[PDB]
Amino acid sequence: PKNPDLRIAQLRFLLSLPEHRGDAAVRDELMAAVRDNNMAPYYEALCKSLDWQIDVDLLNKMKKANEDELKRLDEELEDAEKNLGESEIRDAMMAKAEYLCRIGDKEGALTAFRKTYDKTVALGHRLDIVFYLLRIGLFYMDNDLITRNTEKAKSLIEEGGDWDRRNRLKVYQGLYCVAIRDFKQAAELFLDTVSTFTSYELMDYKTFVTYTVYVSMIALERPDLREKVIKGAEILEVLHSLPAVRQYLFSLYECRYSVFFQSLAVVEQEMKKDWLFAPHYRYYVREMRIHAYSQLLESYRSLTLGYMAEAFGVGVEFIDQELSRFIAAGRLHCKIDKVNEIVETNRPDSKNWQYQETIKKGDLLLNRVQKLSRVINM
Amino acid sequence: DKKFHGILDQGEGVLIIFDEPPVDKTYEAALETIQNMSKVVDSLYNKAKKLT
Amino acid sequence: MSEKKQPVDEDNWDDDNVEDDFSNQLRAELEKHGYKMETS
Amino acid sequence: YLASLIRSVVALHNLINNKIANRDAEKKEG
Amino acid sequence: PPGGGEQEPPPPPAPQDVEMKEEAATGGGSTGEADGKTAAAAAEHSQRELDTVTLEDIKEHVKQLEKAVSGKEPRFVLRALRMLPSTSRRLNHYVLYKAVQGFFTSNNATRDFLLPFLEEPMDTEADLQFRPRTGKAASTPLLPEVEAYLQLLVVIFMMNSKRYKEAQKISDDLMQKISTQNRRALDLVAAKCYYYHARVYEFLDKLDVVRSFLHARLRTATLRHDADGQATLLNLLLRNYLHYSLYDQAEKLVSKSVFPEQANNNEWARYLYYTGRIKAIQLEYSEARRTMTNALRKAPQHTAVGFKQTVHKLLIVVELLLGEIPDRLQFRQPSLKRSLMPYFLLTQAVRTGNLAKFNQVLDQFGEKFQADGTYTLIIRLRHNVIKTGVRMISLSYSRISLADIAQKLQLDSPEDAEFIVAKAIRDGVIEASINHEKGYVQSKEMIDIYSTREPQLAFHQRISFCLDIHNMSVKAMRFPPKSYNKDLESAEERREREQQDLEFAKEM
Amino acid sequence: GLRQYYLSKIEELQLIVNDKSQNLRRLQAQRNELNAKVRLLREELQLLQEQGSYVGEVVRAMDKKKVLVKVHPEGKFVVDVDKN
Amino acid sequence: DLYSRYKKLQQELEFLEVQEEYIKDEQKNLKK
Repeated sequence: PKNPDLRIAQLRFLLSLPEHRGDAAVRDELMAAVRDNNMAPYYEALCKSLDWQIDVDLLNKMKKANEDELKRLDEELEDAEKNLGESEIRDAMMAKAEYLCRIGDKEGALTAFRKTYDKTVALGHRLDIVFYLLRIGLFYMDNDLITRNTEKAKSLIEEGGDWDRRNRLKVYQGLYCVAIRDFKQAAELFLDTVSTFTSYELMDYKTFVTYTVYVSMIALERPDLREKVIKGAEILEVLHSLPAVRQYLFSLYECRYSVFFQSLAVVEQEMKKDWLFAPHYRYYVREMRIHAYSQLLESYRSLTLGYMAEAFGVGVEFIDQELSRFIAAGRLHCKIDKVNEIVETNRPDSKNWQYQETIKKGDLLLNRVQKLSRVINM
Repeated sequence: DKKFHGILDQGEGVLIIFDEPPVDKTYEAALETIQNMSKVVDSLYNKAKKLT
Repeated sequence: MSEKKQPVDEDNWDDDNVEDDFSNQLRAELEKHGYKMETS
Repeated sequence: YLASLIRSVVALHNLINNKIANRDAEKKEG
Repeated sequence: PPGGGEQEPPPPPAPQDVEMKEEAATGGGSTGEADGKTAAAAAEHSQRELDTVTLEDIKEHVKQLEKAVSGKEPRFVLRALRMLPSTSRRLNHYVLYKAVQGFFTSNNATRDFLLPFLEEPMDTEADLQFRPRTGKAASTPLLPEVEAYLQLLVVIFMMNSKRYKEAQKISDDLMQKISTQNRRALDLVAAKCYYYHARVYEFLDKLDVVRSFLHARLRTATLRHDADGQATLLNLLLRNYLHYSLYDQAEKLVSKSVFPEQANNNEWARYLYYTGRIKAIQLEYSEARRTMTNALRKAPQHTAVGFKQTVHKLLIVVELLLGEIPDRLQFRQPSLKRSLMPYFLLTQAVRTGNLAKFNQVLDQFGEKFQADGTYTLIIRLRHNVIKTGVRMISLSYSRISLADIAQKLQLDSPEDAEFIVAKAIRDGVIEASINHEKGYVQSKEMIDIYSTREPQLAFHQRISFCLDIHNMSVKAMRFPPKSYNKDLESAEERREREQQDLEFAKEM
Repeated sequence: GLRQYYLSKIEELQLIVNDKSQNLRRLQAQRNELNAKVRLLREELQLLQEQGSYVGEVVRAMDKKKVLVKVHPEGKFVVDVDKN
Repeated sequence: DLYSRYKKLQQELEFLEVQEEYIKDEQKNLKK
């Protein structure tokens, strides 16, 4: 069973990427390993983590427990053939698959699951098999497995309502979308605060609310941030118990740019060490900052950079450098004059921006189609 | 709040009002059609390369 | 088949060069802490 | 521009179909 | 005895058994089909022989002690092929020799019996009519002494054998230059022999005489025919000139056979790489991009390691010379990350307008760049850094003092800043103007590019491309169909039945 | 000395003929396909004026190539079977 | 003899050209 296992992965990461963080999780992760008679995590964990030179006794005893359980399950299979119910051998191997998946490695679990997928004639059991496969894919980050299982589940759930399974699949799909750099679909799929969050396997509700507010700050704009995330009764009730996130949202919405930076720094520190946000934790930040810059200049026309010093954050040189490096990137359409320190605004037409994207997508597709054309015909 | 598009000038306290043309609806359909064509070209690999 | 050419010798979210341009040390400390020290 | 792109894609598909369907005809003669 | 009584003899018999169907059976099949009735361009044995040579490069690695594989050369030399019963008797004698080697010890041609392999073509009642077969057997015997050269100053024997093979090739070019069957079956063999001789010379000899011989052979060719022989020789000559520091461009710009239009996607990559290198070293950058992209994209897709390293490195260097290269290593390989990390630092310094980082990386990796043979093409780049800095600071600002320009470009002198800005303005890099009396620079802002003509051209190019590709596809349409003479409409004898039924209906 | 002259003249002509022999076959194949299509169309026009054939249910067979069938808008018919 | 080879080569070249020409005409007329 993979209901408690997800947390283990986090601890693993907390020892790999964080250089100095190697003292706290090292004991409770090993406690979780010594419980359940684990053997999967430390074929390579001992290699990557500390040597743990005094380990052979535990290894041998855990192995012997593994063969004991496997032999008992096989003898249950053998007893089950002679007097079968729904081919009770197949229910027995379904029961063995969870243990093999929890203790053993991936290939044995996958083979057992693909063997037992051919027994069930009920749709719910097939959906449960698919959910185990998806959870394993999330645990070990297998892109093809995740994609194939997601499309198979979406095809299979069409028969029969099963709206609970639909909500669970939506949460899983949102987690996968936010795992990659796709925040639009992640914030779109995270509208299940009111349509139930019974998927307590992956996480608790409070983390779900924090994730959904974090992605809603990226994906959507003011006329919707004022309609869905600031007016929601349930999200506001939950947020009332989290002063930091409420402050971080109200600071941006109420246009208190001075206090915004402290919350932004704290949040990015939090998500740097956090799972499934680390590999691009910088990119998120590089939006919010520039986003705030684009949320102030659009009202005035000739605001001086002196005002921004006390209104946005101290340091005229810092603001000058940031503004210059963001102008050079082609976004944040404005202009700055340094002889008199004056910022001017402009309004480019929405046809130039809607043209380079077409040309670049065309270039990429042409390269791909030429490669395809000359792969064939030697 | 995008219910009124113009601009404000603080030097003389002057509200400038201007209009903008509606967004062209021809391009975005072409963009997502290009994306669909990219998906089709991607799918052609499994049909072609699997025996060559 | 082949020649071996003897006589000579998404996986990452999205690929853009802006991500690797960064040489500073985290906005929290290098910038916000560095200029938020009360120099003013 | 778009129409030319679509025509090129269709031509590649037709070439693939013909080559695959015709390469499986020489071995039937033995 | 126990150690080698089951594993050592097996290594001899397994390699001998593999060479039985690798060269003996393959040789017989080529003799009966490729060297028998006729052999076309897509000969079933020519590609087979090339693949066999490539495999044999990693099939036999030891010196073949106790004639494990060395006696295969003595076995293939003991072939007559004079008559069908005579050929059968020669094969039987070779089988008897193999049986003796299984029982007794054959000649251990392991760095000790390469000399006695010269009179074999004149012995064993061999049939010299199959000139391509003799040439292939000589190239393969040369490869056995050229597979690793045995080092320890043993390249002299390989060079002597190569000289004998080259004399045989000159005789073949002399014997029926019209090629009744002299060159029509040995042209690929002649190209391979020339390549092997060039490789041996580059290994342990001098290329001046090889260059003269290659030029003479190419001059002898290109008159009787101008295909399959005017490319490998030209590539070898270009490589020989590339080893030195000659002009290397006068010969390439006069030959009309650089585009033979039939290269099997093999010599085209080398020709394009050489042309791109010459063009980049010849103060020309616009033309070489297409050629070098074609070179990189024509390379073998699987296991080409050392080759795409240098060409892709040169491609990114010259693209930096032009000034835009974000994507280079989206196909990372286990032997690709190590060899491309230093140039990463270069482009990271190049993209920014600063020049101190340029020196900071150059004074560090100058020796490494020299070891890679690109230092002369890497020092002429600071101008591009200044250009990109000026362009960026023109895009960012609109009215800026020149002292700040000098400070943010750290040119160490404000007086040269005005000269640099003027020079940039004159060639059309920017559209700004500077006031000498005041000091600041007033950028000129003019934006409305959709009303400009240029998008039309930017679409014309791709439209023409997409119109060409379709035509090419339809040009490669009907090649696979063949022998479709079957044409039956409805039946053979049904017409009589229909006519009888019509007559019966009319009568009634 | 004239023999080398003659052979050098012969070789290139032989190469040119060998080159052209392929385009000839391509053109012939295309022409054959189009002509077959046209003739098939005309014959298909011709052969559309023949009677249709009924559909029926068979109840049981007999000896020496005889079966019993029953088509709904009529009685039961005992008939024979074609040679195929 | 070698003269016959020469004359045969010229005959084959010319005759193949004529065939190619009228096959092009055939292909043009068939669609019409």
